[PDB]
Amino acid sequence: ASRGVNKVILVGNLGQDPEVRYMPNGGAVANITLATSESWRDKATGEMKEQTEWHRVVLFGKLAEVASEYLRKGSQVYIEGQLRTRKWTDQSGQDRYTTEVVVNVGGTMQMLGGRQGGGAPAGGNIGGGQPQGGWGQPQQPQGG
Amino acid sequence: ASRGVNKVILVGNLGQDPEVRYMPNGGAVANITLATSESWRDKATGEMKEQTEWHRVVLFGKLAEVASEYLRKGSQVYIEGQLRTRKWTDQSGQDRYTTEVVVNVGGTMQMLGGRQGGGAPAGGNIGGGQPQGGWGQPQQ
Amino acid sequence: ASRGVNKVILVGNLGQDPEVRYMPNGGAVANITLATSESWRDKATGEMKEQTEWHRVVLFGKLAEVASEYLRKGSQVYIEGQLRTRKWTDQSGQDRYTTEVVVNVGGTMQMLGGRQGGGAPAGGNIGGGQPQGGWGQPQQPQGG
Amino acid sequence: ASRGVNKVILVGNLGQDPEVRYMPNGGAVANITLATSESWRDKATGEMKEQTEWHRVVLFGKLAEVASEYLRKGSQVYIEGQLRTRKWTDQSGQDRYTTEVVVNVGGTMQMLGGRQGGGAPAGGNIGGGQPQGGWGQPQQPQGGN
Repeated sequence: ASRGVNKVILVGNLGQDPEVRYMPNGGAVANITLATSESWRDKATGEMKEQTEWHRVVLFGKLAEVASEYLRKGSQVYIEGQLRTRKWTDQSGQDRYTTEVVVNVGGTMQMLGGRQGGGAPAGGNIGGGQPQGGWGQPQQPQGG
Repeated sequence: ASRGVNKVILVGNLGQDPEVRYMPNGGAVANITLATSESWRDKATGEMKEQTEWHRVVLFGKLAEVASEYLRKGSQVYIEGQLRTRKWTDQSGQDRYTTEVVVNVGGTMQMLGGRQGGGAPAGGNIGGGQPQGGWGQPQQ
Repeated sequence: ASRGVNKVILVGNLGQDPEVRYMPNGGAVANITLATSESWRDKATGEMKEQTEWHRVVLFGKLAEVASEYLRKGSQVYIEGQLRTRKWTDQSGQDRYTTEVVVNVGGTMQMLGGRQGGGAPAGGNIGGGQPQGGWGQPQQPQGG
Repeated sequence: ASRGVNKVILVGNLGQDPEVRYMPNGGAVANITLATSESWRDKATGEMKEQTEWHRVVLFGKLAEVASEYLRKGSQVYIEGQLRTRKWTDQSGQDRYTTEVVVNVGGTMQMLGGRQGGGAPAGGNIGGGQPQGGWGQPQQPQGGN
């Protein structure tokens, strides 16, 4: 199996506001930044040192939409995506940018306090109802 | 709630030999490279496409020493680490590198590897095998 | 190779207050009940539906200590542990108990902030989960 | 929030063949057993110890079919599912089973392998030269013929 597993689990706070960008052709796309912290008391004559990691997280589809309307700086989110390193030339110099992508297998949930609203957090993809209560149709799958 | 969780879980193959490097203090470090990939079929863009991500993964201490002597090009491995973005200066201007760090509460496990085996059966391999006929070859 | 990977990740809230106990033989122990749920629209009838899962989590040492002095009913927590199925005779009938154990490698983290004592959400308890009861249960502790 | 996260990640060997079974209403279903282990370098009277866990995994849909056709006892797999405790009763007194359910967001991947797999140690290679079509899209120091 050359495929393998590429998973990133994050729980952190948006160190800044969500940058949403709609694309009437491919869909919307939000870019947020999450910080994770580590505290250890030590080193010289100092009281507990801190070190925070900032993570570039890119949301697609409905997740980027949900984000945009309900997420703001300071929000606490749980994120499940995969790593993506992309190349680009800043002018003549080749550069690489690593980010955490939230595709269809991944997800995001608003933490902090209080849940969402009507059937959320979610994201149209897999599911449905397919009520089976007509004059027949007892054969084929109930769908869903 | 201000510390969050930073966890990377990876299963993939090394694309090189465990480049181990000791740093003036004792403990050693192994900079390994792992690959994971996704294969998309479709046709709108062609026939069958495939993206393969290359992860920069760093090991420290025992796990580094383990990796060097056991892990090789092709070795499949499981990893639990955290994401670290570090700054270095080649031609100045500053370059940022995101690596998968496997430190203390992180871990790496060898698949189909590890060697040495797992101790032994507290009821077999005493000197030959099991009763009835002979030392039952079928052990798997 | 042989060991394998046994990992569980959970995010949810306590359905009750923590159940601790100290015993000079390994420190402390704590029992927690977490609920995870799934919003269920269900329009075939018009009204919403639910389905919450209850997970038995056991914390040890520091985390057990921390849990008692900080964790309270309704508290939202993040748990990383492993599965352990233990056997026991309840007085003739042999039973099995699968729970979520947080050992050294595992972890626990509170998803709120600097709140006095513990933290009990003045939200409530939505219906739609726990398709069973729980009065006069077996178990085989008795001690401390 | 109410929802929460119910995720289980497993890497182990099948303890037996994938006991698969179809059914009218529900599509394909398949029950499998998975083992994982952990041993401490301690010692009591000589050696160390061993404590393997057996997990009850449930697969649905195409996954259960794949398990049946290609999964074998001893096969090493990676699993991602959610924990589900189901109540039941075959005699009385009610029984509660906790299992690993693999579905939608879940996934299952066959592990195993071999080793490096040298390019051309001793097998032969034929299929176009090397200069034409090397490295990335742009040129940059590379033979082009």
